[PDB]
Amino acid sequence: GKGTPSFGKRHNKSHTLCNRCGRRSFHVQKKTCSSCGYPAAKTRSYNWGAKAKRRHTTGTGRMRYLKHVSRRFKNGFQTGSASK
Amino acid sequence: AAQKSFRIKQKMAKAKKQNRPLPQWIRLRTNNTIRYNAKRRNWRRTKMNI
Amino acid sequence: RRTITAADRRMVSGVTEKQYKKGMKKMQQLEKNAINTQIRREIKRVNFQTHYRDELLQ
Amino acid sequence: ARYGATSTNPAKSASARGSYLRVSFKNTRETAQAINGWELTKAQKYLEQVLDHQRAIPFRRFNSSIGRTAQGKEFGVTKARWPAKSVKFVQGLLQNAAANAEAKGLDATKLYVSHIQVNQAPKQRRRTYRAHGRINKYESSPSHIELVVTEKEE
Amino acid sequence: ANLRTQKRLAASVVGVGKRKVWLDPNETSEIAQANSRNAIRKLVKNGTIVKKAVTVHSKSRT
RNA sequence: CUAUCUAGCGAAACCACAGCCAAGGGAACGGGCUUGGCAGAAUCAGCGGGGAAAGAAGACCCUGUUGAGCUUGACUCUAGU
RNA sequence: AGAACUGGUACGGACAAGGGGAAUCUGACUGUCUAAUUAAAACAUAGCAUUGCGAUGGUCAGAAAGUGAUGUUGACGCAAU
RNA sequence: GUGAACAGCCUCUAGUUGAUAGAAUAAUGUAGAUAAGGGAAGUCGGCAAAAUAGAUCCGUAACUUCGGGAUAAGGAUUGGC
RNA sequence: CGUGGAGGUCAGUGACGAAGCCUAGACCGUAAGGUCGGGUCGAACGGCCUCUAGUGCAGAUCUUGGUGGUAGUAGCAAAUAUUCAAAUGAGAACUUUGAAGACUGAAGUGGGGAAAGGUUCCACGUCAACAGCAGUUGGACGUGGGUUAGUCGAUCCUAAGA
RNA sequence: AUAUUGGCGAGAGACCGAUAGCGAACAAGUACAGUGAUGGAAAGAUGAAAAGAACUUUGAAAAGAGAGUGAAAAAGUACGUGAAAUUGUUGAAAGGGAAGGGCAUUUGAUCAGACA
Ligand SMILES: [Zn+2]
Repeated sequence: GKGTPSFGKRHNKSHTLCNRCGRRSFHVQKKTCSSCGYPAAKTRSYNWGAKAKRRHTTGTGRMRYLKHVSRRFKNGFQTGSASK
Repeated sequence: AAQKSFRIKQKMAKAKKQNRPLPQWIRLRTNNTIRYNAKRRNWRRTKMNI
Repeated sequence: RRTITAADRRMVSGVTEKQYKKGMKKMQQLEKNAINTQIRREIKRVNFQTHYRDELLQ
Repeated sequence: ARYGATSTNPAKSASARGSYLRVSFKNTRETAQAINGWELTKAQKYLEQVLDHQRAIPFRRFNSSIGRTAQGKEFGVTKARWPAKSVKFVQGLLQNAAANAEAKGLDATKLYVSHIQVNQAPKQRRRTYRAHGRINKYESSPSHIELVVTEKEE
Repeated sequence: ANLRTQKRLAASVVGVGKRKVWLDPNETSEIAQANSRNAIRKLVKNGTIVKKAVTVHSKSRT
């Protein structure tokens, strides 16, 4: 049977977790993630996946550092002691 | 499985600590829209694909 | 040699036992309402098979 | 607590209500319709005979394809049945109405059941799994029940 | 009450299985406070619990 | 073991409105129209004549200035050599 | 292995457990395939024959390359029918 | 234990005794059996079912690549003491 | 005729009840439609001259949502099989114990494990939902506890290969 | 001088007004499906204020009936108003193998108008 039986022989993964996006996309017979070529330096992105370019792009996360630069520019990238 | 990794175990631990209800004192706040926990998960219904 | 229980932990943080019960009941109810809704709103296009073979020609 | 259309006074009458009950609308309706207009004492005596499988309940509207019997003759019909969940859930509101009355000060010897109506309630839903990899509903038909007793005057 | 876990512990203690164990039916209240395994040991020697005898498989006709 | 009766639980297909016939005419084979025959609540188990029964915007045939798989000494070109 | 005796002639006492024969068509055989309508006389097979090639090579590949399969090979071989 | 046998059948250790139930025994069905006399007349067609079935002894043809065919066919026996 | 919005106007209506909604109650208009009374309800809405459009649905195997008849119907029928008493409890065909009967019958309905699952393990409490009947039971719900390695394995080696 | 459907900050609209307008007015690229690439939703409103129904009583318990809060429970967290299909109870009426409709009138129900 090509169905209800042959869904029974499904117990070994062709995918596991990428260390750069954290989802089950790391093909392991070949070692490349399918949503961001991990060994590759560039993140996988194509301009036909314009939805995918919202689920991963800037603004999605914390923006630990980049959230503060408009605050720092406004003040002129000043430094030193706050004030009296 | 039994002979597992640590990444997996760590994620399972997270999913455990997530598998609790909503604390009732949340519901008494002054502007609250949260009635229950909708990100709830149990091994019968939904498998976490890790 | 024991003092603490979750009940004594939640006594201070607002809800007492009867309010825990009365909260759980409505919490469960609002969890079940949405299930009734999800089943209704899926029931149409759950049985929609992409490649059903229709074992009948003669 | 807004009730249906009762052509009788609230002073000489008591009330009861059950909501979101998990019993079948169709079989509770026929049960209630079998005791409308009756005396309580001759109703509770009758719903207990039902469960003892004497003095059945007639099925007049929701009666298709069911079977015939001999305890329909005192109601004329031939299709009747003995629904012992409808019965219990009704019998437990008669008790409540009698109590409400006895605490309002009404004499339980001349009380009759004036208004009684069953409604449909929201369905509580599930799935049954049919052939060829499909799904179909398998859901209940709950019932609101609403009841009124009043004491017969001239 | 519900002495299923008591029956489990009793088998585990005695060695025999869950089916060669006999808990006295007149002593449910006292068995139920056997929330432990060191209590079962007290009960086996008080006789409230019993290791029933092997069912017999004779070999004489053979 | 079912079906059947009962307690409980309880879907689906399908559905213009619907549901007695004959002949007539009619989109040439009516459940409805016309003329007649007839006609009495509510109904249970079966049945498989019928509802040109249900399933599927016929698959055969044809048309389309719609395509595809394949072949060749068809037209126009091409990797390679 | 044998002999008596014996029974309602029963006795591989339940279970288990080959129907047989004469002929024709076809494929040699064992084997393989259409997972979910075709297990077949089709495919494969050994066996027979033919073709190319002596390495600067035959067949094949690759967008290309200081690139590759056969080839850890060498005609009693590799490749194609 | 039977038996050639990890077959089937029964049992010990261990485990379960769960599968929605009750009552009744109509048609038509699903699954399993029997059948007088005849014995494939049925039917596209012996489809289905039946018969044979184990072990021991005897006896075993045409044809043959001499290896087989072959459990050929075809007969008898089978317990208990 | 009508709808959503715009500019002017009635120094327009209105919490002493706007809009909306129900009304086999009334009036006008051929008609599209407009107006009134009653009940309900609770905050904004209209007539007129003009502007402007995402402007009027019975239909499209229309889209989404919802609800019906059929229907308390088909039907919950493989897996040999259940029964008595008691305890618990609001309540027991189904929970627990005991007694009986029976099954798997060691290529098992036993005892462990690899993949996989992920806390389903164990206890205490509990029944609204789930267990296509029931449920005092539970792989459910709620709260918590729980996995101890110099010797088992990974770790190390290399195969096809990358 | 020019470009700028991205980012940061500002101002506005003869625009949509929760099946609309961004897919997302809400814990939305969330839940969920799929091996994976990718796909991808639903879901806003109690009231001015929780004052969120003390207390009594029947019940095993949910809940009910009384009480009570409130301007209003015809606002009781299933909460703004709360349409229709569909459904229950009551009341009226009719009803031989359909129902419904058009003209005309009887009978019944209702409305009319005072012309004081
Ligand atoms: Zn990745």
